[PDB]
Amino acid sequence: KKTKAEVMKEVIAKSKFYKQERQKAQGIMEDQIDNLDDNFEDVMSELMMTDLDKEYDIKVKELQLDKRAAPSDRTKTEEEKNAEAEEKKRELEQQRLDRMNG
Amino acid sequence: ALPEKVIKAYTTVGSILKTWTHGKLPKLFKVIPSLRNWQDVIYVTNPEEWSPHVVYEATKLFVSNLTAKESQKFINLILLERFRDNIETSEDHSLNYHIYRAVKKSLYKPSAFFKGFLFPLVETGCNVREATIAGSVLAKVSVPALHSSAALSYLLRLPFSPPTTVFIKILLDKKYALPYQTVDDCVYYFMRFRILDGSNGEDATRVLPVIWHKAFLTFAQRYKNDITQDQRDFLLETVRQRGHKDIGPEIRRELLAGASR
RNA sequence: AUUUGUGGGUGGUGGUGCAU
Repeated sequence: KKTKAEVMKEVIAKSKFYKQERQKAQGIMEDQIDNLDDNFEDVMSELMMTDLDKEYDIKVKELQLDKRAAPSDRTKTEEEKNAEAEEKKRELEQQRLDRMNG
Repeated sequence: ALPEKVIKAYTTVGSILKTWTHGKLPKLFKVIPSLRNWQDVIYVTNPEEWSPHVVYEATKLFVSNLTAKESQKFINLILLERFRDNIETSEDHSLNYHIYRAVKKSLYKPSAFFKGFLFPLVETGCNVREATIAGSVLAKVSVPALHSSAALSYLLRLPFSPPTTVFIKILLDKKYALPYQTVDDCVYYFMRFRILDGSNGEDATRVLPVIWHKAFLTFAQRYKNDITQDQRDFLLETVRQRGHKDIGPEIRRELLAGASR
C-alpha cells in the first residue's frame, strides 16, 4: 500500500508538472502570437540612444607584431623517467614474447 | 515613458522567460534582437528575474545576432548582475551550469568579454570566490590569443587586487603570446610590486598571496625568454626581496637558467 | 577570411574522518 501510494504520488506530481508545463506553453504561445508583434512595433517606434579598451588594443597590436613562447613542460624526476622507460621496455619485451608465443 | 502595450508585452515576455527553463523561445524573444532599442527592451522586460537556462539562451542569442558594442554593454550588465545574484544566492558561492555556459558564450564573444565584462567585474571588485570561478572558466575555455594577452597586459598595468592577481595567474597558466610590450607590462607590474629602497609604496612593501606566488612561478617558468638580461636580474632581485620558501627556489632557478630575448 | 592538415594536454565547480 505504501508503494502504491508512492506510485500515486509520483503520478500526481508528474501530472501537476505537466499541467504547469502546459500552462507555460500556452502563455508562451499567446506571447509569441500577440506580445511579439506588439513589442516589435513598440521597439520600432521607440529609441534607446575607454582607457582599458585602448590598452587592450595596444597589447593586441603588440602581441600580433611580436611573439615569444617557450611553454616547457614540468621536468619529472630522473628516477621516475628511468622507471617509465623501463616500463616501456618491459611492455615491448612482453609484447615481443607474446608475439613469439601466441 | 514606455507605452502600455510595450510594458505589457515586455512584462509577459519576462514572465515567460522566468517560467520557462526548456522548450522553444517565443517570437518576442526571437524578434527582440532584430531591433535597435535592445537596451530599452531589456529594461522594460526586467531580465533580472529570468532563469539560468533562459539567461544562457538569451546570451547565446545575443552573441549570435547582436553587434559588438551593444552586445558588450548588454553582456556586461546582464552577466554581471546575474553572476552577482547567483554568487549571493549560493551560500557557498557556487555557480550554475547554464550561467557557466552563458559566460562561455560571452567569452567566445571577444569584444564583449575583456572590454565589457571582465574589466567591469574587476572594477566592481569581485570577491576571491568569484575570482577563482573566473580563473576556472578562463582555464576551461580559452579565448583568442590577442584578447588573452590584452587582458593579461591590462591586469598587469592595473593595480594589485585579488581578482587582478587571479586573472594574471590564469593568464600565466594559459600561456598565450607574450610580446615585448606584454613582457614589459609584466615587468612593470613586478617592479611596482617590488620594494623601492627612495619613495616606497603599499604595493611595493605589501605581502603577496599564494596565488600571486604561483603566478610569479609560472611566469618565471614560461616567459623567461621574453625577459632580457636586465629584466631577469630585476626578477631575481624581486625574488630575493619578496620571495618565498618553496615556490621561490624554482622561481630563482628559472630566472637564473632562462634564456634572454 | 573564425576554421582547416599535423602534434597535444585529460581526473577533480570532489565525498572525506579528526584536530584547530
